[PDB]
Amino acid sequence: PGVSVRDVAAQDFINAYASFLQRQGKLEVPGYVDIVKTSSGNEMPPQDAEGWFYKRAASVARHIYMRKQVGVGKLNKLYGGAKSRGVRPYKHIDASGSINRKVLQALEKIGIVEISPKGGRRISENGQRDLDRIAAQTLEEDE
Amino acid sequence: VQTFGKKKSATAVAHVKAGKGLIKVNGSPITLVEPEILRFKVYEPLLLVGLDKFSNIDIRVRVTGGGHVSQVYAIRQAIAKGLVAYHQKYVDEQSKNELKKAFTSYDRTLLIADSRRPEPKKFGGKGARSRFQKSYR
Amino acid sequence: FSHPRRYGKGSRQCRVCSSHTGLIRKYGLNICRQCFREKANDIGFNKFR
Amino acid sequence: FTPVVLATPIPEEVQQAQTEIKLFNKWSFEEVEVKDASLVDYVQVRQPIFVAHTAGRYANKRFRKAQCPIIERLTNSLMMNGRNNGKKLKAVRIIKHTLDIINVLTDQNPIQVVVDAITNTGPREDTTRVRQAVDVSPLRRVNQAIALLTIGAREAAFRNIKTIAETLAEELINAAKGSSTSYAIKKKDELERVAKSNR
Amino acid sequence: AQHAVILDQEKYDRILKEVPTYRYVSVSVLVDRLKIGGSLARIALRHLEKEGIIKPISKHSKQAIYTRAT
Amino acid sequence: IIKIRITLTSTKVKQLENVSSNIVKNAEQHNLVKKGPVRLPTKVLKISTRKTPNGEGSKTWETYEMRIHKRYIDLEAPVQIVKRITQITIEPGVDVEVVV
Amino acid sequence: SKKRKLVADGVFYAELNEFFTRELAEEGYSGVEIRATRTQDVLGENGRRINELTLLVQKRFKYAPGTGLSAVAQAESMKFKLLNGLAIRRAAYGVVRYVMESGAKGCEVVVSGKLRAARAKAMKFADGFLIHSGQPVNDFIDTATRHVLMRQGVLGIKVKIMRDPAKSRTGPKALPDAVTIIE
Amino acid sequence: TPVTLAKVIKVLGRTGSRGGVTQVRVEFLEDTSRTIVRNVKGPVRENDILVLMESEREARRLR
Amino acid sequence: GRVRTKTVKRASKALIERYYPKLTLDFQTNKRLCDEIATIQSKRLRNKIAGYTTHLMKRIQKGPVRG
Amino acid sequence: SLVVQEQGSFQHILRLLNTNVDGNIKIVYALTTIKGVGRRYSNLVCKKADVDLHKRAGELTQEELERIVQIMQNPTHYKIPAWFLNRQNDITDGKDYHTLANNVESKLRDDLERLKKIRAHRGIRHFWGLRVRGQHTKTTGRRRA
RNA sequence: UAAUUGCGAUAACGAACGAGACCUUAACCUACUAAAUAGUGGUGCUAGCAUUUGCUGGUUAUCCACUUCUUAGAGGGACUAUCGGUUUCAAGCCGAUGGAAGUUUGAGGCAAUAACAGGUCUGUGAUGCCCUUAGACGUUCUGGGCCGCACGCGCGCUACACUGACGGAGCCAGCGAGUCUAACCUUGGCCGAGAGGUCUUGGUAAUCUUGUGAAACUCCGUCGUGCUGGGGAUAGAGCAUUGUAAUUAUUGCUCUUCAACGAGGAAUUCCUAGUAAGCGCAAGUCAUCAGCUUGCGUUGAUUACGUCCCUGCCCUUUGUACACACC
Ligand SMILES: [Zn+2]
Repeated sequence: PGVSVRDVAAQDFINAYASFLQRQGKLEVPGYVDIVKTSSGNEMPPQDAEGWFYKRAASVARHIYMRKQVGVGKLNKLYGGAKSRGVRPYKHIDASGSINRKVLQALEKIGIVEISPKGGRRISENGQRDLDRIAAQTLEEDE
Repeated sequence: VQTFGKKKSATAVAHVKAGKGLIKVNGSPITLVEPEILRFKVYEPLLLVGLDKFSNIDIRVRVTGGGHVSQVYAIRQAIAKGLVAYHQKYVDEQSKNELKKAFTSYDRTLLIADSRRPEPKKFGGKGARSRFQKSYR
Repeated sequence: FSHPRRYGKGSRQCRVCSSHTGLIRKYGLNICRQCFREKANDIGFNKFR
Repeated sequence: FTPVVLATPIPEEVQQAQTEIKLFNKWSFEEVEVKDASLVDYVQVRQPIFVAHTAGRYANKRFRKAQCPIIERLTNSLMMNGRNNGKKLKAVRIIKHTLDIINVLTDQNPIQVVVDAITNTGPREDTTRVRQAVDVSPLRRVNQAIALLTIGAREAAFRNIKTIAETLAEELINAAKGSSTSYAIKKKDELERVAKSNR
Repeated sequence: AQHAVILDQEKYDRILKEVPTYRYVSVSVLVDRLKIGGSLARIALRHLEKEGIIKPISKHSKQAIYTRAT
Repeated sequence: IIKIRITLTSTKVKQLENVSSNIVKNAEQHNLVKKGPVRLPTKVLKISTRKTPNGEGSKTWETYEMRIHKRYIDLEAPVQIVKRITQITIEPGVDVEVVV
Repeated sequence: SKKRKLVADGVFYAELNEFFTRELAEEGYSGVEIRATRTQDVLGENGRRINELTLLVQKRFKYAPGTGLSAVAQAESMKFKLLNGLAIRRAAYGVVRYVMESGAKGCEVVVSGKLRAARAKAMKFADGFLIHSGQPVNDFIDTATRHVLMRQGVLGIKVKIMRDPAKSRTGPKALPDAVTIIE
Repeated sequence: TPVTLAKVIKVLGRTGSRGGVTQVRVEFLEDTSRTIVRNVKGPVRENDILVLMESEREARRLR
Repeated sequence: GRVRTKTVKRASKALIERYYPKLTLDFQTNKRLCDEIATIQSKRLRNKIAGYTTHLMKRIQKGPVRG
Repeated sequence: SLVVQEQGSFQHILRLLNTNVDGNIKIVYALTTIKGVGRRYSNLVCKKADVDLHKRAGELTQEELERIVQIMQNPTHYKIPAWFLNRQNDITDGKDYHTLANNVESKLRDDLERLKKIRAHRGIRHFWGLRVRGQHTKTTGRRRA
């Protein structure tokens, strides 16, 4: 009864949309799996090779639907964490630009995302439709 | 009608209107504010007076300015004060009074904004009151 | 004759004492930290807190 | 009992709370009576509390700290070590997990058992270097019980399989049941060892 | 590592005769009562929470809260 | 009649207000239409420095502050009223800028 | 910009103050408005000095050609008195008494340095009422620090005046603590 | 361990070289017509109850 | 702390010595009367003077005081 | 996770690539035990071989272990990035290697000896046994026992 | 009492500077003034879901009004207010209530009569005397040096691990800084794994970076209790920018060894509530580099609400052959 992606907040929505992208079969993977750290400030790449890219795509789609158009730099800032710089104090280090750029380009290629006249990219009509359907299915499957 | 609430620096502005029992926090329902331990801290300004006790009021709040628990405190204060204002202006002054009594009998800075502000940090030492260390001898 | 000094303390100095140390390159001052403290209130910098 | 409903989806797990006797989210609060008459008004059960996060003014005056809920006293005591400084959310998660562990192992009204353990671990007499045997105020008894429980939990969860929640919960069980195999009770016994030799 | 790394079939009857003698089961309890090492204890308790006599109390992570069937 | 925006910046609050408030009456005496005076937040130019010219004594830092305050108004007036309102405002110490 | 623009205006004010104090000392300078103890040599020989100063200031600042009670004033006058020759203690006493009879509510002159070779002492002359310090010192006090360069050594002279709060004519007209009632 | 509970009826003042111990007159709940002075380190207010192993050992001021 | 100075106490005495048939034991009326008959040039000092005069008048109902 | 009785397919401490491997640790961190191979390199090579990451070298396979050895000794050919290896343009060849054996230490010794024999500042500091990477011995690394 | 703050006692009375008072700031103000350089609601530009219409919702020249949220001007409020008790008689203090806040409301700026052989001539085109002065101790250029290592000391970051590490995953700040004589903060696309470069674009600034999409932290999994997967100390190989110049690692990046550290002796520093501590942010130095400092904010305790045991200083008394005053 009038459900959006703002009725599953943080974990079940991601576990639902990543699984949906897995079942969809469309890969959109540029080959970065098992080769990249997902940021310059980490120590090791994600544990499971199958799933991290799809979860990245799920996160960026959900973020760009919950808020307005946002850019590769904004996603890099959001996904960049701290870094053990040695014996120096920890520091915020931005993520790998290429991975976020390629995830957004993959979303554009699928067509769920369009550009904005001011800069950045916003979720498309079909993208928002798919995300709302995913939310409704998540509510109807696991409360 | 409209109220605001703060704990340290986060301000939450809540609009309460005649609607159908819809209480939002940032677009998500009150079940998913997700501090994952203060999900009952946010429930408190509604569970206190009554189980639901309100299916005719709609509260939409938007919070920014502080941290996670600061914004939780800000929203739980703002929605309670919005409820107080709504009863003050429309429902009844008596009803406002008995719900203020319950709010003050469970007072958690729910109605009065906390005045604890970070004190300015002075030269010669990290922190406002702690000073650097000297051994000299 | 003269090697380039387009950067650094050979490039910048206090417009008053010509000191390369204590220079305040903030807000467009380009003036030393000691000349600043001496002739500060004449610039508009007051002591309030 | 009269399950009122509003528009937004919310479970009855919170909606069943205060129509009956006021209670915690999982554990009975009204069936809690301190086993002594000295520490009364130094614990802060009855009133009951929704969760141990009453972030209020409690250090302005001398005895305005004593009116803090005993669960939040426990959380604030776990709030130490510098590495665990801050992280009140973490500390309250451990405290909730300990409450669940006390429920599962010898439930015994877990908050009532915790207040009984604190009363039993409050050192009744100490010594001051003048060494003279002096008596302990009930506030000091409560504070030392909380601090000893926390430090024992820390020094037991150090270098072991058991997690901090599990070890603090088990130690609280020993303290409540009255065994001298617990670190807090053993330190209380050390403090009480100078009772005749320094009197 | 030092005991019961992956096998846990030297005493393979202890995968069933474990409910009694203690009302609580956890990742630490598995390492403590000479039964399971921590290299697979989480999934060994996952199996028992999926089907068995222990029922979980929450969606706990980094910890476990299980109680026997009433 | 043309539309203009008048901007006042200063450090002296007394003269800044003495100008921004007579502008309102100068407009009303000719019965003009204007958006109210807006106060863009005062910005402090606080800068910390070391008191002594050397390295002796306890580490004591003193800050100097320059508070800059500045307002803006929208007005609609002919060229004659525009030149009049920009000519009366020659108060020494407040910077006044008129854009069209 | 705006912050940079007004900072530039402030340093330009400091430049004007320093240059005018150094150059127009012989005319008895007090502060840039310009203000001199006598307003007649400001015009001089029907504008010659001021025209020369305008030309110099234009050349420096890249400008278009066509676009008694003061603490600093008395400090520089007494500097001139010491430099051209007068007893130092007598000069300080004369300055303080002159400021005192000129209506000022309090004066203090401190002279430090090598009067005669020693370990350099500080000789003071304080008369009337003085408050130091607080906010009211910025409110009503005029202070000046001056360096006297004689043939031997340098003397530091600090002159402080507590101007009469009654004859203020701007801002508060009495003391912050002054409480007076009528009956 | 003998157990007897009493209630403070008079706080005298601070005590000791460092000022950490405190003399308090305490009246026993049982046989209330008897007030003895005790040394306590933690804060004590009125109508508060102390527990003491020994009954009659008059703790005097600690200089 | 919360102790009053001479410039407040003696001024309050000077007001009350000639304005007893005057401002009552109410702090608001006392402070407004301070604005009325006293050219006190600070809100802080005005409030302090009003409070101390209020205390003096309140304690005068329990017996005359010195001075 | 599964029926792992493995009466005959469980391995204790084994032998692999000139270094004993502890059989009670997983494949990544047990391959990290060999001098020359670390955590992330082992993770990348194991995910390239597409073996299960959640099992240990004791029960993983017996032939894919030699496969992992082969891909480690031939990194550039068997799906490994050139930037992901420790040695490009070794001293004289310009092609990229990665010594994963009991030879990376030997390569380091040879680098040190040639850098010393070429009579460089780094070489003479290395011969003197002091810090060479600009580190300060005034107060730090003093005893070095 | 923070106070020579005040009460009181009293050959004193009445006073003055300093302290207070003053000002700055951080708290509040459903009160006034005004806001597409800020924010909120009613209408068309609203695509999704649900279809009796309701939730998120873009539309920055898309109209209207408003100022509750933000801003800043006049002003208001707190003055310890009321009530009990303690109070020499009072200054004050203690509890509760109200309060926006009751430890000077929190924190600072200013801060006297004076003294130091305290530091600075290595800031000053501040300066007495001397030196130097054309093989210069003036200026300037080339290289090093301040970094150096048998050793000792101090302020610090990382640290020694399951309240943890690693991955995703949730996305929350505040002080501010920024180029019109031009290369500053950089948004959005492009390339690159990364560093970094590329097309521009916005900002002379509440407009743009910037909502600083920060960390700490929450959630979910693995790691299993090990010198290990904490630590990246230690060196090598390669990858670029800053820099006319990275050799005597500026710095960042990927890989490679995971070394000491397994809780620290006698000792010893800072500190009483938004303070300790943990965490990060901005600014000064900057052509580039923080572990430094100056401000800022997020999470937010324990103990006590005092004493002279030590340490430091003040006062008083007291001795003096000191008065250049114990050098
Ligand atoms: Zn200078």
